[PDB]
Amino acid sequence: MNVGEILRHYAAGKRNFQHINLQEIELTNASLTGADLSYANLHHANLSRANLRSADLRNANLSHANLSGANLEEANLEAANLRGADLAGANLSGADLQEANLTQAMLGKDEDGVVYGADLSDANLEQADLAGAQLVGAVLDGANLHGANLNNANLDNAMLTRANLEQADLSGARTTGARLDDADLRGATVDPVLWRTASLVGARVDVDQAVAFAAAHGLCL
Amino acid sequence: MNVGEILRHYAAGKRNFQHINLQEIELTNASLTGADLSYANLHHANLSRANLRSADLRNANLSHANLSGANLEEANLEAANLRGADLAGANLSGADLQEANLTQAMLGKDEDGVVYGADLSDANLEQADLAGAQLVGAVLDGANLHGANLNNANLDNAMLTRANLEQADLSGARTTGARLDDADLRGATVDPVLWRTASLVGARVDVDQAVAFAAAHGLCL
Repeated sequence: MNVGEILRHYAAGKRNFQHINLQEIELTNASLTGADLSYANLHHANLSRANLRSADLRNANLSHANLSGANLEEANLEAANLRGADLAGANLSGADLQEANLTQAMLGKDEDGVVYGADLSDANLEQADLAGAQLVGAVLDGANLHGANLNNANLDNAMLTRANLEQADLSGARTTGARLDDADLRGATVDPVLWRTASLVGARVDVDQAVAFAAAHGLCL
Repeated sequence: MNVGEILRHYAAGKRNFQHINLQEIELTNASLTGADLSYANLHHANLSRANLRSADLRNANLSHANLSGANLEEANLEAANLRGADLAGANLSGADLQEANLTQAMLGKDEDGVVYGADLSDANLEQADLAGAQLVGAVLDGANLHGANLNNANLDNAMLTRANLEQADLSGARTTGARLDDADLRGATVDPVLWRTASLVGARVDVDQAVAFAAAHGLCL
């Protein structure tokens, strides 16, 4: 569908656009709140600064899409393909992102020196795949990351306060300056470096993990 | 016995003086190496800078004695009464001090600002009573403190590297700047502050203790 047709359809009050193929489209600053776009094809699309509050995008293809500064509050993105997408500074507060594919995604940019961290406060990321994602300065306060895959992700200066990290895999993840106060870490897989880098006041941990903390500050068993 | 008699007896080669009453005597800079003084009464005596290398003083009464800078290398002081004795700067390297009473003793003075720490390297202090002793800047590298009582003792800036502290009671002990690298702490009773003050590289610890270390750096279980 082209831009003229779909703006007419939205303006007329139509909201069900599920499975629609919209690959490579240019829609900077567009506003399409409450839209049903489940299973839609949006590969390599430009959606910089768009307002998509309360959209349904479950299982949608968003690979290498530009979403810099976009609004997605309380959106359904369960199992959505976001591999390599540029989400620097975007607002995803309270969104459902369980099982979502976020491998290599840009969720916190420091490219020019300055931090453009994405907002993920209170988001559902149960079992989400974030392997290799860049989250420099991102804010994830209170998010549910039960079982999430964070292999080799960049979490430098990221805020994870009060976040549920139970069973999350952080092997190889960069955590220099990460802020994990009150986070639930029970059962998460981590490197010892984490214990020496992250702020961990109130962090809820396993016994295994507390011993690794001790060992990371030089204690020998 | 008076000073003239006993210097004559030592000079003639006599060495067995066990149980002798020598209370309040003035013997500064005296040299009486290899002497048998087991069970002797030496309450409130002045022995500043004396050489007593390899003496047997088991069970001797040395309460409030001045022993500042004295030499006691490889001496037997098992169960000796040293309550309130002034041992600032003394050399007790390799001495047997098991079961000894060291309550309130001065083993490291900072009275005028400057540290006069006593030397206890490789000493046997199994089950010794050190409650309330002042050990500012003392050096106890490799000492055996299995089961020693250290209640409310001052260990500020003291070196306890590679020391055996198994089953020692450190409740209330001041440990600011203490150096415990490689020390065997398994089974010792400690306050959480210790974990935030002492240097603990290689320190051998219980699981209980490693969790207290974690908890002392703010982790919540």
